[PDB]
Amino acid sequence: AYFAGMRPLHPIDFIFLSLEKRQQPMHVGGLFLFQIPDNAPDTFIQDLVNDIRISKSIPVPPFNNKLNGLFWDEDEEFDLDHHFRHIALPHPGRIRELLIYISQEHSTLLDRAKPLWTCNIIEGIEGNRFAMYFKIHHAMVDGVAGMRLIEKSLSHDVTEKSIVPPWCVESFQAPCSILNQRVSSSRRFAAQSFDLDRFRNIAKSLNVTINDVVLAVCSGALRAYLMSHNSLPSKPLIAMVPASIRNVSNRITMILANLATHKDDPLQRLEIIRRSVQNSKQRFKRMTSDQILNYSAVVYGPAGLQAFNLVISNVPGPREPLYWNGAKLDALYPASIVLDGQALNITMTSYLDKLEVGLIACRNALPRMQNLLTHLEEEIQLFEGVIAKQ
Amino acid sequence: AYFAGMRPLHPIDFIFLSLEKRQQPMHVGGLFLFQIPDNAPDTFIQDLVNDIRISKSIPVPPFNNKLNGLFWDEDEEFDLDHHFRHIALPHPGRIRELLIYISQEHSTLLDRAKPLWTCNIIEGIEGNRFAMYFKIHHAMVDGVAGMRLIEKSLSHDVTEKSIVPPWCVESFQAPCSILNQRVSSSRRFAAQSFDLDRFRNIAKSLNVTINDVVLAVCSGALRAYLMSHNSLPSKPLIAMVPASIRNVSNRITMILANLATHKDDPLQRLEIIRRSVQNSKQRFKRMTSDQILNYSAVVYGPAGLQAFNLVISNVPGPREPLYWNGAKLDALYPASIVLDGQALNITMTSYLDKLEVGLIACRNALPRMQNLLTHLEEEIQLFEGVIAKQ
Ligand SMILES: CCCCCCCCCCCCCC(=O)O
Ligand SMILES: CCCCCCCCCCCCCC(=O)O
Repeated sequence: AYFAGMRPLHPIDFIFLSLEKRQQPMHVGGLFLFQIPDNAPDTFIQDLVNDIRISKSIPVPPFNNKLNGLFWDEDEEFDLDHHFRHIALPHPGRIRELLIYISQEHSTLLDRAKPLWTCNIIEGIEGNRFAMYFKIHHAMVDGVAGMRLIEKSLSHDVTEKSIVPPWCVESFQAPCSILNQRVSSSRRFAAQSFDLDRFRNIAKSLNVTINDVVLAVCSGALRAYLMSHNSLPSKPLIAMVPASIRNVSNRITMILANLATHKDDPLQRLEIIRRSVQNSKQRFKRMTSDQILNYSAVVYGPAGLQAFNLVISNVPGPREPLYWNGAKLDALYPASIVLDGQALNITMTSYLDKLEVGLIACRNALPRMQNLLTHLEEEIQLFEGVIAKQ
Repeated sequence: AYFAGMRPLHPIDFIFLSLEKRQQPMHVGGLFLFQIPDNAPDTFIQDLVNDIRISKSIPVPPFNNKLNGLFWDEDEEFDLDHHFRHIALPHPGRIRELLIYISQEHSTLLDRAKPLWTCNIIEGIEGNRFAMYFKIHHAMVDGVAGMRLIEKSLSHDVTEKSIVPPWCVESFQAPCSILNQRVSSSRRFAAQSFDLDRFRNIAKSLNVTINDVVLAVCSGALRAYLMSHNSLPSKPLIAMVPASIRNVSNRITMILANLATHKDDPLQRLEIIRRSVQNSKQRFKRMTSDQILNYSAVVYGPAGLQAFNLVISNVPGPREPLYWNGAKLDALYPASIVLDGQALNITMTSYLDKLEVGLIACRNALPRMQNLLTHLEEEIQLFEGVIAKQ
């Protein structure tokens, strides 16, 4: 064995630790929005956190794993107050201020002396909700593995009562642009839910896929945002994009595609994007460790002359609702990684027939990045408008 | 493909690049001693180097490979005077001063902007010899892969004349000790050839393996050296050692073993070592990439509470002589890697029924480390003495 019980790091794990620097933390995160149960006492949160604070249960893997050289070792002294925070948003708890708080928290490095995760419970969200923000290093999980952890730790049964804390359960065509700039550590997170049936209706009317429509909505929104800052490149943006929107224990194949942001017509943009996705020869399967390794090298350590301007990621979420001690998971937003030369990341999760959009950027490279949420909505409306006339 | 022709780094490659720091370069080296041909003109070296300087031939892989992000790319502009040096040792060219020169050269980092190798030709060595010192990053080759490059680039035929430069051809039981100390970048290299038949005769007389005898010779020598500096630990040194001395395209399995340096009798030391090598349960095969990966993690990124005090490596060399433009390869010495917590490395190569010993150390952790060559000889003589009486 290896030091009696330890496990060597996987090469994938080691990539994300070696590439982490002050200016580019290599953790991912999930913003969970929970609806307080209809029949819950006013002390529902206080009691849930109190059960956590007094619990004698020990974290189960991977939450009890910590680094020891090039090996995963077991944490023998769980330090709750290192990993856990319970705070409240001041009245009236608007989503604006929640996202400010998450932007700040997503900026800070994880301490490598302890298991590489933290958990925030934020009470007082408008609309009778509370939030959990779970930060976890990419050396431990990517989005798909994170989703499996979510499904193991939460319940599909609204009646089941939680008895332990969640962590104890069971070739270079891309132009220069302001997106491609050295980054700071300070982040801006902008998140919003969209009804997936709007994209489904557009796809059916124009005889394309939902993935085609989503990518065209992103393209038009990026074109509008860049134009508003007089920063639209002459050549179109190139992006690493999914081949599909949902694809069986599977990570979706990723494709190098032309986003056609230099065209001024939405149908023209959609047409170029659809063809590019269909016909691109730079296709990166993510079914085997080696395939995932090679994809990770392309994306996080690309060779240079750049190859692409941004990554648009898709992390499938569950189709059936989840619950925490009876509280319904109302929304789930992904927060991914920015790094030098990639100051904007777009990641999306499908959950309950919603498209959960998580935008993460370097605060100083992309000012007012949150405007992209408005540009996205306006682009959906544009496609809906042209179909309404047709 | 990956950027049209490039190749992703192997995880093994990436370990040796990521762990390199100022104080611990991660290159290996070979010191080649050549005998000038009996019928050679006095301008043999001048002409060989001149043929190199004027050659229009291009390096072949791996010598034309260079880093580009997390990928191997092709070097499109070979810069001879970056990679190549021709110097002379001042008269009378003793081996003492050759090893001083190699100690200094083995201390310096390789520039990552170019292919990760350099070649030194040193003329004027005593005894009608010249030396080649070839430095190459472990991200490109380990010892066994290096030996295969040597056999491809040199000739087995004394009559064959070279027409191109060589690069164009075709659980924690180990005590604290001064060996286990943070290191500087400055190196001391101490190299010497021993007749392998002396170890063979000892092995036959005492009914043990040659590997058993070599390890016992190392143990007694290390005990004497440490005692001479009042630095012999009370507990025995633990070492990562080979299971055999020659083992088919194979890397020898490595074993965690008790060197028994706390015993004062050579036969006692030999007995403990032989049993430990036979019975140790920490055995690390190196037949597959995964196995080599895991071995590399143990050795170069060990977990801590250390596990071992040093590594004694064996790199098999050819059994038949090699030649360069008629000049016989008379001797071949390996120079390996020291790092934080491992200030001494012992590596050995079998060539022409000789045991070629290459000792490499942090200059400042182990003063007068070259005395170990004397202690090694004295230990062989000790075993020969006890057999002569028996
Ligand atoms: C119960 C603990 C679950 C932890 C889930 C953390 C969030 C999942 C990652 C979302 C972003 C992934 C980005 C990506 O890999 O493309
Ligand atoms: C023709 C170029 C050949 C380059 C050979 C360089 C020397 C081989 C490495 C010797 C030390 C190896 C240490 C080890 O891996 O255990």
